[PDB]
Amino acid sequence: MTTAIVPRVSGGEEEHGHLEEFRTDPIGLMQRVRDECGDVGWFQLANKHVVLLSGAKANEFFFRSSDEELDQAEAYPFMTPIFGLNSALRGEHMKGHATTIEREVHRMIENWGQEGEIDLLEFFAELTIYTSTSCLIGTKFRNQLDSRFAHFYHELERGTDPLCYVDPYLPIESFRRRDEARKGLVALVQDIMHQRVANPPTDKRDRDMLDVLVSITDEQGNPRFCADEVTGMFISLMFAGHHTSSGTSAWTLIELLRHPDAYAAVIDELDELYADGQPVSFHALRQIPRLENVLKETLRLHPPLIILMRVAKGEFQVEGYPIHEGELVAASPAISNRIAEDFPDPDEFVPERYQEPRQEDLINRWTWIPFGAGRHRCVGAAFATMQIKAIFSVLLREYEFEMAQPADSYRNDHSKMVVQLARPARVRYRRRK
Ligand code: HEM
Repeated sequence: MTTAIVPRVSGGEEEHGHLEEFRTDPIGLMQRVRDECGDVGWFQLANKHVVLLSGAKANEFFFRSSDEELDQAEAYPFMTPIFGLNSALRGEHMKGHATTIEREVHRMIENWGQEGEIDLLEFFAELTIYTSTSCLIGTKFRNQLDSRFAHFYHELERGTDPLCYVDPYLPIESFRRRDEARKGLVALVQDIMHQRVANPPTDKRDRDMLDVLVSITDEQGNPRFCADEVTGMFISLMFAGHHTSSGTSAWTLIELLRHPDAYAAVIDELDELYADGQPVSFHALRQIPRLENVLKETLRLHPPLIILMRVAKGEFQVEGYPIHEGELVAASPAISNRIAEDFPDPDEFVPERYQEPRQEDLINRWTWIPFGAGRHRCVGAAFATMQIKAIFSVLLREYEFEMAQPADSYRNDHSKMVVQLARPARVRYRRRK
């Protein structure tokens, strides 16, 4: 009667609590937490006690917390088996990156020809393997990669089943495949490193991050870094960028196809913009208003990170409720982005939301959170937005697209903590005049 108890959401009668619901319909679970509990409720993942926050006030507490109060890395048990930016994300690099991104889109569609069909999952996942490695690690390194790298990295992402809260090394097939894939990536990187040590650049202009790394010496004069550590570093350099860009690119195309008036306006704007003959490295770095608002609304409806988790490293209070040391704390862009009082008609695709009168992203900084907020904002948000603009500047000016299945049949796979499209998700293309 003196101290409150955070209410537990219904369900979760199994021995690991709500874990099984969390690996089938996590968004429905979080929606129930909101509906039954309000701004502060909790659900159970194995032995973990997840305090789910929602609404502007609780979200603000989350996003203002320090890295030392609410610990990010400890909330994600798959990070250890997977793993083992003054660099790429300086604005001075964006123009060069846009050029790289255009080039990779060109390479992906080189052999498309006049007409055909693609699987959205494969297409955007592979494309963003190459954009991510080239922009975030270097073009010299990406040039020494092939599809074997793409497919191993994919299996890493598929190694994120929430069963990792029982045990990140549970003897299940997707975890075995994950760990084998990490070994395969170490082997690819090891061969590349062998070739780099054999051929150190004689011109410092030819050195990339890997050349520097393999040159580093320890106190006995021996290589400080082995292939395992290098692989882990490179995985971590691109892990925040790949699945998010892949999913967001796919859903941007899907929402364009579900809304052909928005598709038409975006195309008309792109054709008129690029009629000045300036290249993608120019336009992708300046305003493309209708495409930008389509992207903002795609992010609102389909945020690639549906939950953001932390481990409490102390006792806290939020809206009169305690959070105890060791409990997990979470915010949910999936739920937050659709709060009706902030986003009228929240389930509807309305890119006008972001135009001057409404500006629903800017005036709801604690509930419009596809990129996070406060002290935990996506550091690659500008790179991610530029990349989408460059990708669709190429794709939509050179090809036109059509759904190959009903509009309502595109859906996400939530079986893993990394979100990706569910099958089927296919689209037709035809080359433009
Ligand atoms: C494509 C759309 C993207 C979205 C919606 C997105 C979303 C987010 C979110 C919500 C966070 C906060 C995570 C948390 O505090 O728990 C975050 C953090 C971060 N993001 Fe992104 N992201 C995207 C793409 C990218 C890209 C392309 C990169 C790198 C080039 C990147 C790099 C990072 C980094 C470095 C952090 C902070 C460290 C971390 O939390 O891992 N993101 N992002």
